[PDB]
Amino acid sequence: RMSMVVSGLTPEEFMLVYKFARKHHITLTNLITEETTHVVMKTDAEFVCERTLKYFLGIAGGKWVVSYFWVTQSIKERKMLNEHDFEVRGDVVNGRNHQGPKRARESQDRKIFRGLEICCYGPFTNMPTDQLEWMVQLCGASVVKELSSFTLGTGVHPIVVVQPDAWTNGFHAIGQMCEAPVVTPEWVLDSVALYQCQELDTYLIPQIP
Ligand code: NI
Repeated sequence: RMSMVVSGLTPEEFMLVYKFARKHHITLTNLITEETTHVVMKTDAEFVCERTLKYFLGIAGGKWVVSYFWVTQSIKERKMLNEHDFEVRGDVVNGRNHQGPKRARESQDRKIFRGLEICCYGPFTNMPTDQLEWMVQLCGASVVKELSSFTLGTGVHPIVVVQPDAWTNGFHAIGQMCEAPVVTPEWVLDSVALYQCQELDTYLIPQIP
């Protein structure tokens, strides 16, 4: 009916959130799933959090993404306060005032990656490939697993995502094996924090033609 996960807390802080749940009758899980309604981030006084995977998947899902002060307040006042009044404004990498989760929460009709074909190519450390894929799918994109498996005809646009630093002979040769733009994960990541497709320009990768 209403389910939660948390990111960046401490055993103590978690203890607190459990209390919250216990009282207000909220479900609590370790893993974030389609069902998870809420994601609670540790933040600074101005509601800036670290960029965590739960952060990202949270936004992708359009779920509620609130600062930890949501909790301590609803405790400090024996009442569940307004999700709205505690949301997350930004994060350490993308700026402290970019108000992402709000959009996504209110942009579920027009998802940024509506009508895309995305292939997360090669090894992904930092993040399980399939979690990334899940992420973009949540944003309307369609996942492809094989470079050779991109659809044809226009209207649809294909994109390749690689984590360059994760390899050990040529990941610049990609433009050869297919006719797609190549970018680093950061494209996606920012596209998701901000909830707005980004200038691949900044993310493109040199293809050995
Ligand atoms: Ni076009």
